[PDB]
Amino acid sequence: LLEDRILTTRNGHTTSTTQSSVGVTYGYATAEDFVSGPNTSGLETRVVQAERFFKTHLFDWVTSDSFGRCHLLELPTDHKGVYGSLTDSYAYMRNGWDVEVTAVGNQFNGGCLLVAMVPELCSIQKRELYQLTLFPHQFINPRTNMTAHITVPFVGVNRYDQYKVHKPWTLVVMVVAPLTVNTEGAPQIKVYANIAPTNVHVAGEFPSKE
Amino acid sequence: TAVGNQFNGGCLLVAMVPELCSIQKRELYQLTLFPHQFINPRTNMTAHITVPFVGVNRYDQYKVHKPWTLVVMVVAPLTVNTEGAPQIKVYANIAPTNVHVAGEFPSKE
Amino acid sequence: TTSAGESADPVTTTVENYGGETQIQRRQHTDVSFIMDRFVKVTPQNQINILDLMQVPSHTLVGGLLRASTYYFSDLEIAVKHEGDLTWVPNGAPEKALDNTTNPTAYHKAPLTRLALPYTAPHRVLATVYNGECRTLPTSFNYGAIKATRVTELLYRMKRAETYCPRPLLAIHPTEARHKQKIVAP
Amino acid sequence: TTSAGESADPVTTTVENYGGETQIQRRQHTDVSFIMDRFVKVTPQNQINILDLMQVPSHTLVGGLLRASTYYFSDLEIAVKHEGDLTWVPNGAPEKALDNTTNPTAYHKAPLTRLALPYTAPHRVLATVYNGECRTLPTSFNYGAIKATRVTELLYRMKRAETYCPRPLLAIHPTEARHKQKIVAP
Amino acid sequence: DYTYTASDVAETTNVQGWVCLFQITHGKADGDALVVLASAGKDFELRLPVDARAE
Amino acid sequence: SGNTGSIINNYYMQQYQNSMDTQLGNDWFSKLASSAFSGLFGALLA
Amino acid sequence: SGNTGSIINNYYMQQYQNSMDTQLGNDWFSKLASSAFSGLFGALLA
Repeated sequence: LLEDRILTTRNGHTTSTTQSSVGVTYGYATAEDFVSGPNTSGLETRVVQAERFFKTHLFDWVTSDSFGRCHLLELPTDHKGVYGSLTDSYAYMRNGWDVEVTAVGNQFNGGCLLVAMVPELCSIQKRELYQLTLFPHQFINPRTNMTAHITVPFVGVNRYDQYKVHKPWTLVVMVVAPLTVNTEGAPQIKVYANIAPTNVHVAGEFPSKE
Repeated sequence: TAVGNQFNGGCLLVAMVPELCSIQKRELYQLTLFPHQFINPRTNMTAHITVPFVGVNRYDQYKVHKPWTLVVMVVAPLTVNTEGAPQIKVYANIAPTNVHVAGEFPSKE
Repeated sequence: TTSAGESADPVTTTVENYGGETQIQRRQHTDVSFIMDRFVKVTPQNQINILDLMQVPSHTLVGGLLRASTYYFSDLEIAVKHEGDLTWVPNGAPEKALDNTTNPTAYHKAPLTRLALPYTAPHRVLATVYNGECRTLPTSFNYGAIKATRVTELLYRMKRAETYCPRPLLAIHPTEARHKQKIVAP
Repeated sequence: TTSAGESADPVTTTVENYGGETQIQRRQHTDVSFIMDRFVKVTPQNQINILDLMQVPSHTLVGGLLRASTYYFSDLEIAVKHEGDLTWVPNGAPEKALDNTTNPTAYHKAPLTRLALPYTAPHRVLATVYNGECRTLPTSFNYGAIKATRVTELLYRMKRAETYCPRPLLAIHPTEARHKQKIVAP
Repeated sequence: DYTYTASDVAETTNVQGWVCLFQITHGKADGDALVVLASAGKDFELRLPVDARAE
Repeated sequence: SGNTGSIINNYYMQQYQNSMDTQLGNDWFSKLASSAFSGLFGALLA
Repeated sequence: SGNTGSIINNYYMQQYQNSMDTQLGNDWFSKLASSAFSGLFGALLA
């Protein structure tokens, strides 16, 4: 009746467990490229305390959404915790993302979401949504699962970034088949993301405002 | 740091005192019981003291307890004579060492 | 010897500098354990007394010397003259516990009760001074509490004492050139 | 960890699951022998007292904890303040035996009599609760009885105690969000 | 290194923090119960026996 | 073994100080507490 | 070790007479006083 595809991800002192797992999609690489190059002159450092899960609501999947309905979240996003303060203390940073997206209704719902991590996503056209599977992705399909998990490294024309002006990654969730509730389905599904920065490195310490 | 020049006279004692809930006057004669160094213009301009964490608890809650007080005391009054600097501003340059944290707070969001 | 006085490295010259000879010293009377280890009288409350070493007056030998340290550790002995039976309760007990006799209660036996008690605080050491409010000291800084129908005399004796970080120890300030006193004489 | 909660096999997770470290524990104060082994006061009858551990009040440490077991075993010590001489008689004695001095009689010696007594019941263990009438407990559940012209104080202390089959141990139910108390403080 | 098992009447804020249980979402679980129990961990330790009326 | 702490030996024989136990023919909660499952049960990741 | 002077051994175990210390993992003023400079610093003459 229910399932043994059971995963626990731990990032720092935060853990997340699902019993409907499907596995994790690794995008573009299995490990980060070189974190120390000439552009930081050996002055960069890792700050392990920012590597942990933070949470955000994305949207509510309702039966009136149809194929192509999208929700985008540019990354990094607002963060009121230590990763967030890192961006006000250092001029340059790089990190990857460990991403878990949840859409829980129950197994009597039908329909399907595609969740993908797309780099440099300066908005998308309608016909391009038919090829969104070219990006690191996973589906959420209620008869099988409730969680999508994607892990992606840092990418960009530069080995360290200035996040105050450039966002390398956008998480996108797209309705590929509309939600059905039938007589026993949940009446709508709220979609939430649980995200952890991975490998965060900073360089170039700012003055304070004092 | 207390920089005037070598034609000033007088003397400062700088000390790091633990748990210094204020000091009495007669106790200043024994401030050298604490980690200290003097600044005496004919010799030097910098005092440097390094001290570990101390306290009844192995980790502290700094929002309610301050384990260390830096104190600077005039032990002999400043003289300027004809070539001394006319006064000396005293500045501190301090670095936390070995900082360890535990018990992460929520954000205000 | 001359030396750099700004530095704070100790300099100890000896009489050998001008031809004398340093003698041998025997310093067991200034050993911390030894010297803290004797009883001192405190004025008691009538019934509930919390066992707190900062009650010993600061001019006494044990009070003078305890305040010359900032952190300390010791076990404790107390000798108490009391009416009724005496109950002790450890650090952290509710005050009402002082009325339940399964807590260590010593039945009256003339003329006084001498008790050996363990250190019981939740801290690795206690302190004579604490810079939290700046006078008041955290309430966990105590060795428990005692109660009897009337307690008449209370003496504290520190056992196994350790002291860390010395603090000023002040003598009487004389008004004349020397503090003069009548010294025991035949 | 997830697990099957219907099952009742104990699951003990540790802080290592999210990167902490389990520390060492020293649990001698919750050892049954140790913790039952201290005196507790009962209110006596004037003359005949049968020695029954269910007389110790259920809110005391020893009463709370004895009732947290369903079968127990121990030897016993009693300390008694009494006028006259004190006679003890074993389990199963006729009540009249309490007047014959060849039964263990302790002659008055101020201020109280402390006695070591054996377990004497005909059962391999006794019980704090017995489902025969369903409140009353079989009359053989006792450690004998004592008698003196007047007994003023009676304390029981369990020796070598064993407990079998744990039963509910209840704290005060707070009325507010936390049960708050005045704790011993300097 | 140790904390008090009792709560002092002076202590208005809880001295050892809070546990916070949240529901992230549910799909049709309205009215269902999550039951919760507590047990001692591997290094839980109680010391300094005290009898204080209480039951 | 409970709350007892004299180093020297009792003046009375054991047969007078305590009752003596006989045999015929932390035991259960200790075994129970030691058998507790302390693992994980998923697949762990990172 | 403080002010104690009985030659015979305590009747009670050490675990009852005192609290027991635990370890994790005249010390400073003795080392400090021993390190004191006791020399001269000039050249000495006679």
